[PDB]
Formats: sequence, structure tokens, C-alpha cells
Amino acid sequence: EVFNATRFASVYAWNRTRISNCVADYSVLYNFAPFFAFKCYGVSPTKL
Amino acid sequence: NDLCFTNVYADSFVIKGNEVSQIAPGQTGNIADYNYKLPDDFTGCVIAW
Ligand SMILES: *[C@@H]1O[C@H](CO)[C@@H](O[C@@H]2O[C@H](CO)[C@@H](O)[C@H](O)[C@@H]2O)[C@H](O)[C@H]1NC(C)=O
Ligand SMILES: *[C@@H]1O[C@H](CO)[C@@H](O)[C@H](O)[C@H]1NC(C)=O
Repeated sequence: EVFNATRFASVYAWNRTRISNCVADYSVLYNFAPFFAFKCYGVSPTKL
Repeated sequence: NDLCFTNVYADSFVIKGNEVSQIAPGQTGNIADYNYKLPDDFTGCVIAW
């Protein structure tokens, strides 16, 4: 529900959503976007 | 050309433009994790044209 939206807000008003009380399996995050840059700093996708 | 290599391995594979950026020592993606993963201590280079 965060990746397939239609009106990702502009950078001047960056909409923020809170993710909690669920189980995260980022394979859906992987397959829902043709990734161009997954530059992470404090964490890594292989074990996310 | 100032180097003496014991053995040279020459793998070739045709692949997309962004997966050219994907292939690197220790990367991730649909290809870097399920098709061709390079070693983290990779002593060698890749060529793309
Ligand atoms: C940021 O984007 C979220 C997308 O999941 C919005 O959440 C939705 O908000 C609508 C109301 O606008 C709810 O009806 C819906 O159930 C869901 O919670 C979120 O509102 C949005 N935030 C801002 C500030 O635009
Ligand atoms: C939800 O994701 C699907 C798959 O990408 C997409 O076709 C659909 O338009 C998305 N929903 C909305 C409301 O955009």
C-alpha cells in the first residue's frame, strides 16, 4: 500500500508512514519496483 | 600489462544496462543473487559495451 500508490507527495511535503505490528518480508518490495538505486547505509537488503 | 597472472577466467553474459551496475563484488538484485554473484574479495574486473 506504500509502493503502488498513485500520488506520492512532492518533496516539499514528504508524506511519512509508520510501519509496525506486522511481519516484513521485502521480497514484495523487491518485485514491486525495477530498482535503480538501493543505496543503504545502516542496513542491507540481503537480510532485511 | 605489467602483471603475471597464474590463471584467468573469462565469463561472458549479455545483460541489461542497469544490471551492468548490478554486477559487482557483493551486490544484490534478481540477477546478482540468483544468476551471477561475484565474490566479495573479487580479484578481477568486468567489461560492458
Ligand atoms: C501517506 O500515504 C498513505 C498511503 O498508505 C496514506 O494512508 C492512507 O490515508 C487515507 C486517508 O488519506 C486512509 O483512508 C487510508 O486508510 C490510508 O491510511 C496517508 O494518509 C498519507 N499521508 C499524508 C499526510 O498524505
Ligand atoms: C497497486 O499495484 C498494482 C501493481 O503495480 C497497480 O497496477 C495498481 O495500479 C496499484 N494500485 C493503485 C491504486 O495505484
